[PDB]
Amino acid sequence: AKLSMTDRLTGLLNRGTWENLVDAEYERFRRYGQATSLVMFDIDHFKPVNDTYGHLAGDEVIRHTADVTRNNIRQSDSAGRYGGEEFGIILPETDAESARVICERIREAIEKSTVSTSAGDIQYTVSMGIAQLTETPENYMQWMQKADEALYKAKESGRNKVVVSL
Ligand SMILES: Nc1nc2c(ncn2[C@@H]2O[C@@H]3COP(=O)(O)O[C@H]4[C@@H](O)[C@H](n5cnc6c(=O)[nH]c(N)nc65)O[C@@H]4COP(=O)(O)O[C@H]3[C@H]2O)c(=O)[nH]1
Ligand SMILES: Nc1nc2c(ncn2[C@@H]2O[C@@H]3COP(=O)(O)O[C@H]4[C@@H](O)[C@H](n5cnc6c(=O)[nH]c(N)nc65)O[C@@H]4COP(=O)(O)O[C@H]3[C@H]2O)c(=O)[nH]1
Repeated sequence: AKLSMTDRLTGLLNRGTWENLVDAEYERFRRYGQATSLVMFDIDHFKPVNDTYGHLAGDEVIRHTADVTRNNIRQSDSAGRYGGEEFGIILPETDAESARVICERIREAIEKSTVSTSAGDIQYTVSMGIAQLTETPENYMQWMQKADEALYKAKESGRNKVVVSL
């Protein structure tokens, strides 16, 4: 019964469990210094999508996003549903430049997608933020903060894009 750890709608890890994994990777880094990156991404114009096509359509968009993610990342990477339309991925042994590759592959897969819903045929995009862990963040939440900041820049910078935290 691994139901305590997963999000019902997407099947991905839930926020609580995913964060525990982020914290575990953070401490592993503090000890060993391996390249490791974090991704935080959101579905673009979600509210508008939800308002326009209905919440059921929105759920399908969320489920498809999770499916694209699940089928596009390594079993050693860890994806989680952080919030309503927000997702996160832990990418161990992966530096910033390498993270951009998997992120772009996901971005493109989503961009080329068509969510066949009962309300209509939808096309959407995602904004993504990447933050490779450095010695600066003093706890895992400050690491998450850097990725979230990169995500905001991606959204404000045009959306349907990947931004790496500098
Ligand atoms: N373009 C690209 N896509 C990536 C990359 N890493 C992961 N993916 C995608 O995400 C899935 C990851 O599978 P996995 O759990 O690592 O499990 C993988 C993997 O562990 C193993 N495998 C396949 N090719 C390689 C490889 O070139 N090197 C290693 N070490 N293992 C491989 O077999 C499974 C095959 O999975 P897939 O059907 O290919 O499905 C793959 C793959 O299409 C990547 O570096 N580049
Ligand atoms: N954590 C994580 N990192 C990722 C992922 N996708 C890409 N990267 C990083 O970014 C580089 C992407 O290389 P690529 O152009 O996809 O070119 C890749 C890829 O196309 C192929 N390859 C490796 N593994 C797989 C695989 O599992 N499935 C498939 N289909 N191809 C693979 O060989 C090349 C191996 O590249 P790398 O030396 O591993 O270096 C990789 C990898 O370390 C991912 O899903 N998760």
